Amino acid sequence: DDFVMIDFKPAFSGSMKFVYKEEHPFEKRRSEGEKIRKKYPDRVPVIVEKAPKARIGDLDKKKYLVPSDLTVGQFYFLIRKRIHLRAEDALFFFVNNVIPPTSATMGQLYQEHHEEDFFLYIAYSDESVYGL
Repeated sequence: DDFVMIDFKPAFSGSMKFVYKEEHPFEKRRSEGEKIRKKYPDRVPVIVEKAPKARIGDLDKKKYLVPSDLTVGQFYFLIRKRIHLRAEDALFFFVNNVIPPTSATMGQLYQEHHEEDFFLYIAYSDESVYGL
């Protein structure tokens, strides 16, 4: 009866390339993701990498186990400190090529955007457009 109301996404959404995915075979990632979801069900596994062409410090660690109820805004706050951003430095996240809502929880993002390996992938940048 009723129509499913589909939300619009830009044409380039889902075009996120990650070095992590190139360096770790899919089935190893997927096996790990399944296991870590069972081991820590109140956390979500997240890969965080610099966006292509970003001009910003690199993280020493890419793999994060994040409480599901942590907001995107709180994750910004933590990441800024890990790379010693200055007060005037910008930081943007992208999930599937789109800046996620600052008020979303990481668990909400995970539900909507996790990949088939059971990981959520977040790119970060000094720029507000992914890969610019």
